This record gives sequence, structure tokens and C-alpha cells, in this order.
Amino acid sequence: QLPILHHAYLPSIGG
Amino acid sequence: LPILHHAYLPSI
Amino acid sequence: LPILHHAYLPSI
Amino acid sequence: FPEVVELNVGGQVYFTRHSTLISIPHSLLWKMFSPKLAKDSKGRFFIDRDGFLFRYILDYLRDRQVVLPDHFPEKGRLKREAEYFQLPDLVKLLT
Amino acid sequence: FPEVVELNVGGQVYFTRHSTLISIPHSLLWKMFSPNDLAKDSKGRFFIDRDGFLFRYILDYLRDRQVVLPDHFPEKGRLKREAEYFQLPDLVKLLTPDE
Amino acid sequence: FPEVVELNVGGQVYFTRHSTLISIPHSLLWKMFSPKLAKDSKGRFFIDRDGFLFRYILDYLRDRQVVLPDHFPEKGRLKREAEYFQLPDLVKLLTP
Amino acid sequence: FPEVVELNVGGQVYFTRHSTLISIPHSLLWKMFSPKLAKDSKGRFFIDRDGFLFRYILDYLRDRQVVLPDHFPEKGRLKREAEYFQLPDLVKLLT
Amino acid sequence: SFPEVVELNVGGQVYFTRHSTLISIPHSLLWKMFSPLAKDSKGRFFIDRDGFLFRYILDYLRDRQVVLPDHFPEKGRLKREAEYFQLPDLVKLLTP
Amino acid sequence: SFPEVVELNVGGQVYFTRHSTLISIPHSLLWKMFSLAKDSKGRFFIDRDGFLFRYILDYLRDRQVVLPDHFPEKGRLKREAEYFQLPDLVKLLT
Amino acid sequence: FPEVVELNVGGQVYFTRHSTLISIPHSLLWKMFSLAKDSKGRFFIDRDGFLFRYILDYLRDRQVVLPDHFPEKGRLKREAEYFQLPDLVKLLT
Amino acid sequence: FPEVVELNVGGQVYFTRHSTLISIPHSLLWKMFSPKLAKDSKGRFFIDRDGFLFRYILDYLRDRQVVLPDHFPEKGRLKREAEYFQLPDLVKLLT
Amino acid sequence: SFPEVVELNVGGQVYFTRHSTLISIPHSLLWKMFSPLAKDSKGRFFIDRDGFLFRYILDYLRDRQVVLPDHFPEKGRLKREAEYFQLPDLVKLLTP
Amino acid sequence: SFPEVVELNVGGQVYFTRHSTLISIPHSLLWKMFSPLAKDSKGRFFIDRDGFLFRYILDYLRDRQVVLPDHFPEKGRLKREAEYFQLPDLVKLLTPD
Amino acid sequence: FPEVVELNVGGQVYFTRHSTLISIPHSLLWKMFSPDLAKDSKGRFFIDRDGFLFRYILDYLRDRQVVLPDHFPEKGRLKREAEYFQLPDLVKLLT
Amino acid sequence: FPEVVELNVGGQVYFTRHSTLISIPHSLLWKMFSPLAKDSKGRFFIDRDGFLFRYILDYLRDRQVVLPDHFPEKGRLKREAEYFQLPDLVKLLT
Amino acid sequence: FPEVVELNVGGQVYFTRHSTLISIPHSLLWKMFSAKDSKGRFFIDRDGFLFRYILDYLRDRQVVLPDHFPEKGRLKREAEYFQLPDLVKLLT
Amino acid sequence: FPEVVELNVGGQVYFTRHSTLISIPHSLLWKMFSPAKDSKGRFFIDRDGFLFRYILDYLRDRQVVLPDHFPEKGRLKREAEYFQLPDLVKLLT
Amino acid sequence: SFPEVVELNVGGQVYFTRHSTLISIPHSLLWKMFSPDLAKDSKGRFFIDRDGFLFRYILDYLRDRQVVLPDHFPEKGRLKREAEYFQLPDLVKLLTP
Repeated sequence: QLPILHHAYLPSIGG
Repeated sequence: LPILHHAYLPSI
Repeated sequence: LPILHHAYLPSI
Repeated sequence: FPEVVELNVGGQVYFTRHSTLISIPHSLLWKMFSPKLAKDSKGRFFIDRDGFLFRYILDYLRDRQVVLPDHFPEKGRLKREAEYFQLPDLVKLLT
Repeated sequence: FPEVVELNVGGQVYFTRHSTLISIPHSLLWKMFSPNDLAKDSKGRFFIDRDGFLFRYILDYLRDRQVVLPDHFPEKGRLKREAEYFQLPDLVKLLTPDE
Repeated sequence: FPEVVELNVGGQVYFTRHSTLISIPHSLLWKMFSPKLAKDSKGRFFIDRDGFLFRYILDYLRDRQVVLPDHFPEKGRLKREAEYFQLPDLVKLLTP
Repeated sequence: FPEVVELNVGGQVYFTRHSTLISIPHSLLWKMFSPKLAKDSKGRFFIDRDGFLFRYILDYLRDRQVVLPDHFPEKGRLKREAEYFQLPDLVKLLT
Repeated sequence: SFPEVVELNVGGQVYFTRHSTLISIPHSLLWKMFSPLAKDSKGRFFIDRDGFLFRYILDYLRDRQVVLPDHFPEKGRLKREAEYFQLPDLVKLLTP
Repeated sequence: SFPEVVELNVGGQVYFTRHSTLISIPHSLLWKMFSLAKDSKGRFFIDRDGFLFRYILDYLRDRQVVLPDHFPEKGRLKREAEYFQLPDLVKLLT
Repeated sequence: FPEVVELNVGGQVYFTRHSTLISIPHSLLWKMFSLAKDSKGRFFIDRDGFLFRYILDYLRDRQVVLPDHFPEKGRLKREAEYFQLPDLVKLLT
Repeated sequence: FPEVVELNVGGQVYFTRHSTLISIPHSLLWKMFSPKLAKDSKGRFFIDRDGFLFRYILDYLRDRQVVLPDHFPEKGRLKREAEYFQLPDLVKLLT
Repeated sequence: SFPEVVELNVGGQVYFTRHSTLISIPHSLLWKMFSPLAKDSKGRFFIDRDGFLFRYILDYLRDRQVVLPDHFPEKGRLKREAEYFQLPDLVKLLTP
Repeated sequence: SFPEVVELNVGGQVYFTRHSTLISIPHSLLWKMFSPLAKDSKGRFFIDRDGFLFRYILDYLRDRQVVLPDHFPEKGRLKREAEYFQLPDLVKLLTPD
Repeated sequence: FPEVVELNVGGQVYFTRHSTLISIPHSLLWKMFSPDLAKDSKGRFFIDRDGFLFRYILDYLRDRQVVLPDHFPEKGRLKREAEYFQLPDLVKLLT
Repeated sequence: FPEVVELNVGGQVYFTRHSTLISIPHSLLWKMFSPLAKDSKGRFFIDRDGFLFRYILDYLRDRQVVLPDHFPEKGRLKREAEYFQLPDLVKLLT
Repeated sequence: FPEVVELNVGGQVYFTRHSTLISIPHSLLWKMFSAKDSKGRFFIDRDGFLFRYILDYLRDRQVVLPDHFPEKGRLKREAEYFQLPDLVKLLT
Repeated sequence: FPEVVELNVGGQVYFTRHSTLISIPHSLLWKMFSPAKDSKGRFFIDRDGFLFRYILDYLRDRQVVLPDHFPEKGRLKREAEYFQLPDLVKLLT
Repeated sequence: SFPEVVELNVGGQVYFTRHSTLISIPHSLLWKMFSPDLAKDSKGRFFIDRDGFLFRYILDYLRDRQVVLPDHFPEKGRLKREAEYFQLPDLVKLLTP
């Protein structure tokens, strides 16, 4: 759950 | 003889 | 009759 | 279609009003959700696009404007998504 | 309306007191929850068609009349737009740079 | 009050000991749960606060110390929660 | 306290390690078997609770999880025991 | 003088409880019995009542409430036991 | 010779009751028995249903019978009441 | 260790041969007998005493027959996991 | 061997005649106690098997017939014990 | 057969796409894999590759063009993924 | 159902393509047509459109790009075909702007 | 008539739906294909008009609009084909 | 694979030697025909423009290709050369 | 070899006399007739359309081309392959 | 010779009446058919198969109609020379 | 006992890989760990107490047996110590000078 690449700045909810 | 709670609860 | 690509592309 | 639509966009889950999806006539989402569709295993409507960028597509459908996070590095990618969903005014705002 | 209101804001679930939602007269949430025309999700929760992540800070402003943001928060501008939508002028003012 | 209290803090469900809630006299939770309250649709006790930060509030109540994750970005927000719950020693620990 | 503790819970005899009894800080058994007590006629440490349900409380202390017998009709009663023994995670698993 | 831990034989079923539990409800039968008695061959205090249902009478003395097993078929029989032991609040909880 | 507290084995189930409870109803079977076969552990043996003895015993204690809700063995218990020669209990179960 | 090992499993007394404990390599009882004791000097195992009966029979036969309508198959599977008997875990699934 | 043999079967103590253990030729007990052995700390002959089911093995050696309790749930387990003790006729009666 | 909507787990990262997207490029690896397979604990089809970079592989399968984030530091690593998935035109687009 | 290799007759002109090519662009007309139909005398699937221009529609389905012959005089007619087949990105590529 | 009609218009093969040919009532193609006409050596229906120009007559029947190639010089010849096929709305669009 | 391979390229029929198809290592046709979709008549199917394949085939034969006079599809042929992974042919068409 | 040879040139079927194929010594067809298709026809892996004019040059040792023939260069390359230097010269 | 003749002209099979082949005296098709074969026993003509239709059409009608914008008038003239049809050669110069 | 697809937690970052990938290099640490008791997180995932961000590159070396790093990667040294810990001498060699 680290901010790697797009995770660093794109918040989202998985399905 | 398993009556009530004895039927499902093993004791001692 | 030779329309478009047919005019210059003989095939099959 | 229900009043509240549950979406799965390339793996990412969104909820919006049906009216928001059909707010822009002749756009792709309007063509998809016009009353006259692929679903995931949980029954949610599936859109085969980047799920992370859909957040900003959705905010544009709500306000006809979108504010982006500070130093947003995916303006170009979001523009491509706006082109796919056929939102010309959003494409213009991102150029 | 129940004492504790269950909300679904763009897919994100929040629970707050009814008094928190109607705390600021003439705001959007006050107009919405002032005492069955309100949109609901499949689970019966009241639905708000807005960004679910940013509502957290909207809700904390309704509770305290002030909001502390996380360190290096990159969505101050987006939160200001949410504050405008919910018709919270004092929150809009707090998120505006002075100079 | 039961020995194990079921709480709903702004949407997040917590289970904690009644002793944890009344561990600090004259604090808000002590005033709320003193043996001498809003409830959700499921009958759980409702606290109208940020549900995520309540974990660290409870930690401090249980052990009088709280360990935060590295690069924790909500020290300021947690300090505001500590002010609300009336935990002055926690407020002090979060102001360097 | 001995390494192996002999307990009498409301008439039912159990044996466990002292470490199991103090494994969960701030729980009742942790407070009760503190290194700093009522006994029956046979010298066994007495706990005034339902002896049949303690079996599952003990297995939760051992594994931090508990598997129950098939069609177990005392989930509610066990939840009350978990409340008494101040085990909040066990109370949560039984709700 | 009664021991801290009382050993009971209720119609064949062996129960152990604290003396404080038995005298917790004033003017009840167990309070009258254990306030300063028949014994079995092993010296345990004898109660000539249903031993299986005493389990729930004992839990009511402990918590002043009792949770029953799911689909418990002896609610009426337990109510009669509560009447015998003179526990009016328990009788009330068992009347629908 | 009979102790104040009588230890019984009724078809496998161990019961304990006062001697006065057994001899409470004159001319009944238990009154005739206690006014005898024993198991390997020396307990007085009754060759009848263990499960149903509970209700027979509670009738001897209270002179009334409270049965579990939706009790499906009213007929079987009536037969036990006939065996133990308790006519008033037989009447209550008709 | 004696040829005949006397065990106290959570209050229940069991007797087995030393060889039997050894029987499954890399299992917990094998690691244990390649120790905590009760007041009577018996080796103590802090597990459910009733279910150990079936763990012991699996160590003896490398297979176990359960009573008809056995309601604790899931609980026994957890005991099998604890005692590190993977083949017994597989048989219960 | 004494004429009254004291046995410890997996924790349970049994006493039987030496003649009863030799009753069936070529069986495991016959092979064990033939006048031609593991012992517990108290000097009793040890059998590493289920102590409860062993009673029914002794009843079959005593009468060469077996009577089980009504609704006996361990017929299968007893059959496995009969296989171990090498009593094929008992195995047959339990199938 | 394969469902219309395929649920994928690429090295830990969950993606959902249409089956038609996976078989859109003949003779590519995903075309070979999903032409009419290892699964995770939740039944999703597993691809043992970097999950973060698959996002761009997936967009290339959708459009036959991929826009990258500004100052994208893994262009070389993405080119290696494109080689693995056997997408020569994407390999060409990523070569300067 | 549909074969791996689809044989088409577009207004008189015969084309062969993979089924995957026809359903490559969701919500387009060919995707609607071949997602699980009129046929000619030889059993080929019939499309009632200009057969000469379909060549370029097919190449766009294959590459999501199309290179046209030099001095191509039917850019406007091809744009109309792209509109019919509901290929908005192709429509855009044939628009000068 | 079959669903798919095979036509030879001046040496060129054209295939169209029967519905396309009878789409405009009282037109020549409607009169020809309404449920005794010329056929070529391959049994296909024959039309003795300009083969190249029929292409545009056919597209008018399909779309009911006239899209011509860029810099199309034979607009006058096509109008005389539209008159022949009795398509007055097409005649109007070509004037 | 037979010595003489019968191909259907997007509707157009071609015949060539197997050796011609595998003449350029690491090219697409080399990957395809090294020891496959087929049409209704059993011919190997290639989902590309059938008219332009004529010039791809002649390049595989000679490692050079002469085009018809005033050939208007040099750009289209270059795209086909890119698809079939023939870099030297791509270079000749630039 | 039969008197009448059946050829498959890159998909196009041609029939010619064996004498026509070996008429020009040291040419490629002379070397070949001094691989078969599924139908047993001798296979030539070259352009089938242009072979028509190679065949007529072999018959008449001269070839008349259609008016405004756009493949003179391509035919010249085929003449080079079949090793017909006089045909190459007349196409330059 | 049969009434209807099976002819192979450089690959292309043609069928015509024997009377058509001998209609022009002293021509090549007359000399050949006045009283070489393929693998199927058909009479073989080692010439261009496509152009033979127009040679055949001239034999039938004593005059030939060519397609509009016919680009092989020169090639057909060479075929007419080979088949020894001087009047057809004259019509094609 | 090990599943075909292994779920790992390394420094709080979750990775999924095939069991065959983990045991691809004999006598390495991951081969010793996963080749026939292991530490697990609260969710039962196998736990590795190492840098979570760096494991991405260790895993990709196990998959490709080459080292493709991000452009201008400043942590070759730190990655070399991860390679030393996981006992991958060929990776150590590729990283060192």
C-alpha cells in the first residue's frame, strides 16, 4: 500500500 | 446422556 | 471496371 | 436504470446519479445509459477504461468544470479519456 | 429523518448526526435535510453525487467550523470546489489564499 | 454499560473496553460513558467524529502512549481530535 | 503463579499455561493473573463463569481466533462471556 | 460461616459459584438459604431442582441478565425455576 | 437406611433428589420403592427413559408440570406417568 | 525420555509411546520430543484436550476415523494445523 | 505372566485374565501375551491405542460376541481398532 | 468459456477489462493466453508481472496508443513489459 | 457461434478478417453486429455499404490508424462510412480541423 | 426475391439488400423489385446504366443524403441517372 | 508445414514456398511459420491488406522490391512492412 | 518431363511446352527443366501476373506489352530472376 | 474430330465447334484441324489463353468487338499473326 | 502445501508471484524459504522484513533474469544489499561496478 507511481497521487477504490 | 447444553457442550 | 485501388492493384 | 448507478471502471468503483451519466447528449456515456450492457461479477456496470482518471471525468459531468490536484501529471492521459467519452468541452479545457 | 444519518457520498460511506447536516442555514445539505424526494442507493443510504474522498473534510468543517488538512494536502483547490457546491461560503473563504 | 462497548465513530466501527473509555477522568469519553447518548440504526453508540483517527485516540487511552506510522501526515488532525475528546496531555504530545 | 495453571470455571476444570492467561493486556484474565485469588476445595483457581463456554474463550486466547462446533447455538452466550472477559476482538468476531 | 467458593449439587448437576453470587439478590430464595442446609453424600449443598436449568439461574445472578441458546425450548420451565428461586425481575424478562 | 439425598441412575442419566420427594405421593411406584437394583457405582437404578425422568421428577417436586414449548413427547411422558403410577399427572397430560 | 510418555493436554490425560510422538518429522510433537510440566510431572500441551484423542489416533494409524455426525471437524482441522500435520489438514478439508 | 493382567490402554486402566488375551490365536494380543513388552511408569503393560474403545475389544475376547449401546456413533472407529488387534471376525461383524 | 468482463491480478494489482481487449492483438502473449491458467485465492486470472506498469499495457491494448504521466521514470521498464507481452509496435513507441 | 475467421461481403466486395477485429471497438456498429444476420447466396455475412471504402475501415479496426493512398479522392465518403460504422476517432482523423 | 440481391450495373458487380431497392415507392428500382426482368450470363439481374455512377445512386438509397468524392466532376451525368431511376429528391439535391 | 504454402491474406489468395516465409529470422512470418488460423477452405489466414501483400512477398523473394510506376500506396506498404517486422523493407520505403 | 508442363507461378496457373522452358540455355527455367503444389503442378515462387509476359518472350523471343503497362520495371526484375539477358535489354 | 472441341490455350480451356476452327482456309487453326495434347487429352495451343477469346470471336463473326479502352490491341495483333489471320491483323493496325 | 500463486507482504507493500518464481534460483534465500513454518502478517500473507519498494526489482530479476531499472535510478547500492540478503550472487555482480 505504498505510494508507488500513480498510487502516490491517484486515490481510488478497487472492485 | 446428552440433555440440552450437554448435547453440544463437552464438559470436564 | 477498375475503381480506386483496383485500377492499380491486381489480385486474387 | 436505477436513480443511483454503481460503476466499475477498469477495476475502480464509482457511484453517480443516472442523470449525471446522460447529462451530455451525443457523448459516449449518454449513448451507453440512454433509456432505450457489460457487468462485473458483482453486477456493477463495466466501462473498459482507466479507473483512476474516471474520477475527474465524473467531476466534469457534475459541474461542467474540473479542478485537478496540485502538480497533476496526467493532464494528457485525462485529455485522451475525455476524447474517448466524447466530451469536447472537457478536451478543450485540458489543451 | 433519523438522529444518525447514513450517507453514501460518491461510493464512500459516512455517518453523521442530522443536526450536523442542518447546522448551517441556506447551505445545500441544510436545504436537502431540512424537515422521500431524496436519492437513495441500493442499500437505502442517502446519496450525494460528489467526490467521496473530499467529503471527509467537508464533514469535519460542519462539525467544528474549521478544518485541519493532512500535511502537504494536494487537493485544496478541489476541496474549495466541493465547499462551493455544498454552499459553505466561510469554508470557501478559509481555502482561499489571502494574497 | 457492557464491559465491551460497540461504537460507531463517523462510519467506522470500534469495539473497546468500557474501562478504556473512562480511563481519563474529566475527558469527553469519561463524561459520556461515566456509570452515573446518540445511537445509529443498529443501536450502536454514535460518535460524530473522524472514524480513521479514532484508532490513535483509543491507543492513547489504552496505554497513555501512541506510536504513529512513519511519515504520518495527520498529526495536526489527530491533535484537533485530541482537543475535542478533551485529552490535554495528548494535545501537548502532538505539539513539538 | 505456576507455568501450568489449573482452573475451575463454574464447575468445569481447565488447564492452561500462565502465558495464555496474560497474553491479552487489559483483559480480565490478564488483570486476574497479574504477576503482582479465590480457590475451590481442591486448590484450583476459581472463575465464577459458565464452565462450558470457557472452552472457546481459552481457544481464542491460544490462537487469537476460534472455530466453533457445527450449528453452535450459543454464539450469543459466548459473546456475553467475551464481554465479561474483556476481549473486544472476540466480541467483534461473534457479532 | 460459608466458604468464598460454594460447591452446589442441583438435582444431580454440579455447579461452583462465589458465596457473594448466591446472596446478591436480597429476599430471593438463595439469599434466604445462604444468609447466616441439606447436603449430598459428597458434602455439597443440595438443591432439589432441575440441574440443567440452574445454569441460566446462575448466569442471571452473575450478570442480572441472561442470554439463552438459540431456539431454547425451555423458556417456560426456566420461568417456573425463576419463580421458585424468587427472582421476580428474571420472571418478568421470561414473560412475553 | 435411605439417605436424605438419594442418588439415582434412570436409564443412564444421573439424578439426585431428596428421599421425601420420592415418597411424596402415597401408593405410587417410587413411594413403594423408597418407603433394590443398583448400578456398578452403587446408585439406585430405574430402567426407564433418562430424558423424560426430568419432567417426572419436577412433577414430584411441584405437583404441577411445566413442559418445554412445542413438546412433542406428551404421549411418551403420559406413559412414564402411568409406569410410575401418578394418576394426577396422567390426568394433566390428557 | 521414557518409552511410554504421559501427557496432559489442556486437562485431559493421554499416554502414548515415545516413537509415536517422533512418527511425523518436522511436526510440532516431533520438534518437541526430538518442556512445561503439570503439578503431577506430566508433559503439558496447551490445547483442547477432547480433540487430542483424534490427533493421537492419526499419529498411530496415519489416518483417523471420526464418530458419526462429528460436529468438530473444523476445530480438529485447526488442531491439525497447530500440531503441523499437513496430511491430516488435507483429509479434513 | 500373572493370571490377572493390569493394562494401560492409551491412559485408561483395564484388568483382565491372561486367558482372555490369548483366547484368539494369531491375533495381536495373542502374539503379545504368548508365554514365549512396553510398560508405563507404574509397571502396567502398555497398549498405544484408544482407551475408550478397548472395552469392546475385551468384551469380544470374553464372549466372542459384541453388544453396542443404542445409537453408538463409533462403529467405524471400533472396526479400525479390531483391524489393529487383528480380529477379522470382529471386523466382519462391524461391516 | 471466458467471461465478457475479465478480472485480472497482475503481480498484486487488480485490473478489469473486456475479453475482446486481451485478444485484440493476434500473436501477442495476452492473445495466446486468452484465446478460446493460474488463478489467485479469489479466483482472478493471475499474470506474474509488475502490476503498476500493466496500467499502460492495458491502455495500449484499448487505444493502440498510450499517453504516459509527465516525467514518467519507468519508460525503460515499460518497454521490457511490452517485450514480454509481445507488443512490437508498443516496444517501437517506447524506443527513442 | 461466430468463426475465428469471418468472411464478409461488403456491397459486392469480399473481405476476410478475424472475429476479434470486428468486436475490437466496443459500442461501434460492427461490435454490435458481431457480439454474441443477413447473408449472401454463398453464405458470407452481408454488409450493405460501399465495398471499396471498407478496405480502409478494416485497416483502422486492425491498427486504430489508417494510411490512405496518395491523392485519395474519397476522404469525405470514407468519413461518412466511419460515421455509419460508429468509429468516432476515425471520423476525427478524417476531419481537417 | 432474396434478402441480398446480386446486381450487375454496366459490367460491375453490386450487392444490396432487397429492402434498399424498394425503399422509395414509385421509383424505377421499386417498380423493378416490387413482388420478368433482364439477367446476365451468371443469372444476376442486369441494369444497362453507368456502372461507376450506380455506386452513388445506391449510397443515396442507403443514406438518403448525397456524399460524393472530393472534386467530383460528373454531377450532371449522375442527375440524369437519378431522373432515370425516378428519384426526385435526389434530382433536387443534384441541382 | 508443406513445401508450398497456400495463404489467404485478408481475402486475397497467395502461394509461396515455406522457405520464403521463414527467410527473415525474428520477423512476424518467421514467428508464424516456424515448427494457426485457417479460412473455410483450409488456407492459412493473415488478417492484413491482401493487395499490398504482393509486394511484401516479392521482398521476401528478392530482399528488394520494384513497385509499379506511379505507385500511390508506398506509405501503406511501409505500414505493412512494419507489421510483418521487416526493418530493411521499412528503410527502403522511407 | 511431359511435353505439356503445368505450372503454378505464385498462385497463377500456366501451361506451356517443355521445349519453351528449355529454349534459352543457361537461363533459370532451362536449369530447372533440363517443388510441387497440392495439385501436383510445378511451383515457381514468383509473381504470377508478370509470368504471362515472361512466357510470351519465351515463345516469340520478343514481347508486346499492353498499352500504358505500368509494370515494365517489375517485369525487368522478373527477366533478371529468370536470367533472360536479351529480355532485360529490351525492357531498358 | 468431334463436333465440339476441347481446347487448352496456355492454361485456359475453350470449347468451340469444329466448323469455327476450320472456317478460314490456310490459317493455322484450319491447317491444324483439317483431316500436341495435354495431360487430360485436350488439344494444346502454346499461346496466351486470355487473348484467344478475341481470336475465337473473330473466327465466329468474321469481325470482333473489343471491350472499351482495350489495352491489348498490339498483343492481340501478334496473336492474329501467329494464328495466320491476315484480315484480323489488318483490322488491328 | 504452497499455492501456485503466493501472496507476500514485504515492508507493508503487497506482492503476488508464482511459487515457481520464488524457487527459480536454488540455494537463494527465497528458494530456502519456499522450497520443500514461516512468519505471517495479520491477514495471513507471508511476511518478508525488507524494503517494500526495492522488492519490485528483486522480483523482476527472478522473473526476467536481467535488471531493468527506472531511468536515473539512484539506489543501486541499497538494491545490491537487498540482493546480498536474498542471496542472489549474479544480481549482486550486475549491480556492483
